[PDB]
Amino acid sequence: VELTEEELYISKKNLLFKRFVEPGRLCLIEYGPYAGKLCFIVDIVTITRVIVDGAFITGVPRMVIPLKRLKLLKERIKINKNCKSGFLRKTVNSTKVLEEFNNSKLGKKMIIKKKRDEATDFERFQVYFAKRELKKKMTTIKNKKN
Amino acid sequence: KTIVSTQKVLIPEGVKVAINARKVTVSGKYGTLRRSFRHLPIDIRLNKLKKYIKVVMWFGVPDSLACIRTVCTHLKNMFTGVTKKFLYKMRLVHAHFPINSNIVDNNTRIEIRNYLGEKSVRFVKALPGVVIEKSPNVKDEIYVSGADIENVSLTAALIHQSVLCRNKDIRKFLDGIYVSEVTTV
Amino acid sequence: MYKKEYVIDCKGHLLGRLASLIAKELLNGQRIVAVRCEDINISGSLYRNKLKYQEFLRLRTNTNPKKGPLHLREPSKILWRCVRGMLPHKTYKGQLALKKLKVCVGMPYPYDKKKKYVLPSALRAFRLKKHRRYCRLGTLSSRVGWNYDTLVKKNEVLRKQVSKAYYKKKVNNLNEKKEIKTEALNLINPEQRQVLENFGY
Amino acid sequence: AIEPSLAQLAQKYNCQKLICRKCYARLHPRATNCRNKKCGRTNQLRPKKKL
Amino acid sequence: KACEALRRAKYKFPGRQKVFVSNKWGFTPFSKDEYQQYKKKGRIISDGVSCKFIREKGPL
Amino acid sequence: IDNSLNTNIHQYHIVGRAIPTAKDKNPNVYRMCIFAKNDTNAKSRFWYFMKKINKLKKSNGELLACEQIKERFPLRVKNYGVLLRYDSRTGTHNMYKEFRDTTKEGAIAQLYSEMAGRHRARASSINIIRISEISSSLVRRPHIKQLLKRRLRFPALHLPTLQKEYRKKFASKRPSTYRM
RNA sequence: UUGGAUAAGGUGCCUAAAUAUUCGCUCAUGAGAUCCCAUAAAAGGUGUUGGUUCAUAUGAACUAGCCCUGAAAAUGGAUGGCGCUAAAGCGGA
Ligand SMILES: O[C@H](c1cc(C(F)(F)F)nc2c(C(F)(F)F)cccc12)[C@@H]1CCCCN1
Ligand SMILES: [Mg+2]
Ligand SMILES: [Mg+2]
Ligand SMILES: [Mg+2]
Ligand SMILES: [Mg+2]
Ligand SMILES: [Mg+2]
Repeated sequence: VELTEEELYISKKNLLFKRFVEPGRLCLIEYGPYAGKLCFIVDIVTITRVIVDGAFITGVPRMVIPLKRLKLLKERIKINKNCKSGFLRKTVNSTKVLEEFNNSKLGKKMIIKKKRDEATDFERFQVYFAKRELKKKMTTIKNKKN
Repeated sequence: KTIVSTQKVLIPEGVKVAINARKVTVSGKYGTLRRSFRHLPIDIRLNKLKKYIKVVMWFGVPDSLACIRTVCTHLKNMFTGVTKKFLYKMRLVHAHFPINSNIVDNNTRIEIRNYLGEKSVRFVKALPGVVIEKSPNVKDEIYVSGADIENVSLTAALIHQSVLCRNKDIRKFLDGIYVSEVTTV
Repeated sequence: MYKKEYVIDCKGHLLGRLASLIAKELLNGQRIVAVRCEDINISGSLYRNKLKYQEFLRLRTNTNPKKGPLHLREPSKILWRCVRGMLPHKTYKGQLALKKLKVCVGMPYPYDKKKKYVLPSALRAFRLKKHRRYCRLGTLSSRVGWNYDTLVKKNEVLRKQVSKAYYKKKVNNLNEKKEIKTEALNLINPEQRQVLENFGY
Repeated sequence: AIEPSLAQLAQKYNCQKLICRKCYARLHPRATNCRNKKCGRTNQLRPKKKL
Repeated sequence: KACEALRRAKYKFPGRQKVFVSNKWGFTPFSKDEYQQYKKKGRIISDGVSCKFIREKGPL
Repeated sequence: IDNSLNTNIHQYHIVGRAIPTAKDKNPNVYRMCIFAKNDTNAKSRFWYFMKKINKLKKSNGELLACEQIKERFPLRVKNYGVLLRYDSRTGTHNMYKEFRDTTKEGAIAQLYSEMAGRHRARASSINIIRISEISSSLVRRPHIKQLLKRRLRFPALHLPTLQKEYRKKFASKRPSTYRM
């Protein structure tokens, strides 16, 4: 039996708790040897511990972690509970979830940060120069407006 | 610890329910009631398309569940109030001296005179938004009414306190106003 | 703690922890202005806190109360006292550190235009479970005779309006800046523009 | 002059309660414990003495 | 009732005591079931309170 | 590999027997799994148990074998039932607790913590009598039953544990515990 | 004497070192806080947290942790102080 127009309501009904820890949630590891790394929730051990797996695209092996060490992302991909690592890899690649994540604000900012970190002095200088140029132009525009 | 605990509070027909952050506000036939619940961790949610409102609590011991239940009950009470005024019938029993009950200031501030014959005036003011009426049917009873199930109750309690005697045998001196019936209009 | 003067917004903080945080910084060599001290929270139930305060008050010097424990009942004053407690104030360095601290109720003259900082490891929202009883410091102060609470609140409210007004203007300015940036990104140089894009800006 | 029903009602409040054998607290007539902290919530309850 | 009595008594001793219901038959050092079994094959003679167990040792 | 998360409790199969004597040429060999932090500790535990049970002491017996058993499927959630004997300040008690974990060792580690926390029972005072994997039809403890739920889902209410790099005592704007 | 690495103990600040991580347990209208050590008990507790034994998802009885009562002295007042409750308490790892 269908909903007809209740579907819309369901879609747009504010839920206080988005991002549930559950199989196939994206997840940014915050604390430990692995941090800033992405990793998917495979199974769940207890109310406090979960098994994560960073699909061989990511560097992080299947392992148990405290949920406290994870920050849930808006991303999810439907997966069978008992899904092995290979299967996970297959699915995520297919769905292009990583790309989506990157596109998203947080992912973008992370990537920017990474770029900043990895930059050469010259590159930094180039950026500075660009900024200066923009400021000049911006200043001119402001003057014109005035 | 119990992962998920839920309680469904069915809303009546002619009730305008409005929640945000545990600050529930209900509009009805007999006034608007606002009562915050932001002292317990609860993600209460509306269902405006259909009926009912859902109170859900994640994790937490039995205490949490109890709290949730209490909240639900409160909500129900509020709904009831909005639909219909909460009638608190208060009968005053006297052994010798008839209790002179005088209502003033728009059915607020009930003045109690000649209790046990002390010739003094007992002043008891009603809470915000609660009407106090006298008997149209019998000879003694006093109606305490007005939306909020809580406020009315409080008022009644206050009235009772104002009445009750002091340093004498309470089993012999049964004089005073007492809550006879807890009903709705 | 390498800034000239840190202004700390004391609202939503947990007292003792906040004090501790302050003290170390002071010792290191940092000018701290603890601002808006009426809204500092204590982890005990309000009544318990009140009782404790009363007890403290009771311990005065028996011979001549002109000396001994001065029971300063202003929230800011209380905070200051707490800070002092966590310091070697009997030496010279400690004294200096103490002096460096400045406490304010609400927000006064210069500390409305200065950036207000928050200590996240001391916040009530991050240090207390939400089923435990907490106590606002201002309320406590009022209970143990401070009087100037309502006035303070009023002042705060007044300030808020001003802040809002200022905030609107700021927002507008930001928007304008953004617009300008959008306009001018096409007026630079291609490669440079690309580079800029790459590095987030 | 106390009409029976009224009297009964009065009793309901003033008389038909329990009492803590330790701190004398007036308790509901169906209570199992003291409710008061000083007796350490004793289970030692007696009925309110009638007449 | 016995247990209750014991508990009451305990209220009067010093230190820490405990009421302990036994799987024994009663003062006799045999489990109830064991005692029953013995009775069934008649390897036990009851005197007064205490009972003797035939050990297969004495002369005829 | 994480070195902050790990609990160094392993399981060891130990086999030992009393030294043969002229009067008892063919002694009886005893085997057990023992949960302990290192191999020597495991051995010691085994010896203690032998002492408790049979007439045997380390001085008149010999260890035949010590294995160290690794979990076969260290990434499969399993529901563990455990039986314990523990000593309180007031006396001695038997008990059964259940722990959902990914390895026997992990379960044991959990258990030790639990006993320490809930009963103030120190490691010395506990004797693990059997841990076995319980099927989901025989789960008796509600805190494990709940987990065994079908399409289980829960939000994340835990407070962020930032790295001591991005942990700063001065913050710009008041952080948010809500997240999402 | 210099440099190193520890011991006992600690690592919120005083106070050098964790507002470390990890799993529990505690809320106290006179919490608790580490050998000697600077006190607390019998008896309770429909406080909560585990258990055990029973009975027909309730009713029992018990049991032990923390907590509460029991817990009253004289200058003011002392986990060393400040404080601390998603502990900076108690039991661990
Ligand atoms: O340390 C406690 C205490 C003191 C003072 C202070 F000295 F600043 F007024 N304020 C306290 C507060 C306060 F009210 F938040 F300031 C709460 C709890 C205990 C306090 C007192 C001191 C005497 C013995 C224990 N209670
Ligand atoms: Mg040296
Ligand atoms: Mg060293
Ligand atoms: Mg230091
Ligand atoms: Mg304090
Ligand atoms: Mg310390």
